[PDB]
Amino acid sequence: MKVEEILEKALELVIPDEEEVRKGREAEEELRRRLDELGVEYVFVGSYARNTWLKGSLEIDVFLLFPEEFSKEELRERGLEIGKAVLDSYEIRYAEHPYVHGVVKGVEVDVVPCYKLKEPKNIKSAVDRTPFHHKWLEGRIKGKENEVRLLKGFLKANGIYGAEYKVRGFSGYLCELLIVFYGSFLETVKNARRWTRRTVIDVAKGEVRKGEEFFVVDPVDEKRNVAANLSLDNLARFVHLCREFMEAPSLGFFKPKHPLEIEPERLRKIVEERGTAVFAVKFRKPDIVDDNLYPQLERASRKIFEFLERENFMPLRSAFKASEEFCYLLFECQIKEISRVFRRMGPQFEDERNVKKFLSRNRAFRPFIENGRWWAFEMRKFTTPEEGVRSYASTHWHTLGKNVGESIREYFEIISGEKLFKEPVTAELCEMMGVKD
RNA sequence: GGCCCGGGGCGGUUCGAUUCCGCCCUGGGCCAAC
Repeated sequence: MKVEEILEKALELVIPDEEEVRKGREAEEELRRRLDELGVEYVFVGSYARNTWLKGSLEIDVFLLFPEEFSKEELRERGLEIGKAVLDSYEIRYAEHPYVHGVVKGVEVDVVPCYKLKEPKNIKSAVDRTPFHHKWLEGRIKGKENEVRLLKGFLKANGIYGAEYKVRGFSGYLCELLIVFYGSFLETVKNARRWTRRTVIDVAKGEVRKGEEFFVVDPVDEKRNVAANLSLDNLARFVHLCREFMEAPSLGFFKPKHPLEIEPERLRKIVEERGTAVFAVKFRKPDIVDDNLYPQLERASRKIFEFLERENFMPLRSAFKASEEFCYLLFECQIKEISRVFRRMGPQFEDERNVKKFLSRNRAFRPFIENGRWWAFEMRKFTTPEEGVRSYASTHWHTLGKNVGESIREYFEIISGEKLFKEPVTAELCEMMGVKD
């Protein structure tokens, strides 16, 4: 029941079984013939090429090497022609530039056009850097592929594995550079417990130093940070997770946690006990990709959250959730209702000019002096958090992200009470309020 | 699309705004996309 014991059992959840490996070998085999029959210059990259793909995530990456001189237009057109001819079923995908996705003998395949270059300089898109990334990795990761899978499964089970915006976690590539550096999953974990928000891991120089931010320098390009999109809080959760695993190893660290759904009745009671204002802003999800949507959701929550704090509603935390249908921005505040009156600081008494202007304003209550300066009693246009956001969101829609903002400008409502407990947000709310059990 | 740094114009709020809330032009850096 010590680390060694647990990892043996974990490998079973991360390493693909013969029937999954075989399924892939057969797709690769068949895909190679289709490509060779056309005399196409390609290279298999990704975790499939390096047998480091996590169980249940089999997907073959085929990058087509195109002459340096070609125009981006050719790469896409000839690439679209090739993927079309070699796949059982195809579908155009769009990244920095479009490529093709499809299936071959039952397995997911990406046919990506890229430039064939020597020396990282002259990379025109991220996809061009990939070949170099693969080259640097194949000779060094060999032999440690299951250590990579253990790390992938760990991060996945704990909701931090992708590097895309919906996760802001540790990309696959980052995982492999980590194993090449520490040597194994256990060593990465042990040392990770010592990581700070200032850590810098330079793989090429086999060094660790103090920087201005968490920075894992790319072996193929010193100016690039592989963990660039690893959020500060996700970094923190990881570090904390390593301390815990080492303090009490468990196979649970590799098993996805159950949704743990709660009955809305119990949620209602908890919000009651808390005495806070819990509400959400609902609008229609713009028809855009997660990579453009989630950052907008993050911006939206933040701007409204900031409106809540300078307006004295004492917000505790915010959250958000997207469905096929709608989007929700969640909030919990300490103040359900504030007075209409509030004090406004005015000029110091010896300032005859401004004092005169400050008193020239007609107010309902008459200003006073306190500690050498004038203060005025003012009245608010709103006295509840919900009342405030309905105002803010109605006039500041344009600052809530291009798309999300435009969607809220055309429609939005603030839900609270029993009506909120009935939305597909009970999970986000429990995580927001720490609801344990 | 989001984040960072910088320019040129405005609106609102305020006794007082480069300084708070925002809107248009605009230069460069970076991130996700395998």
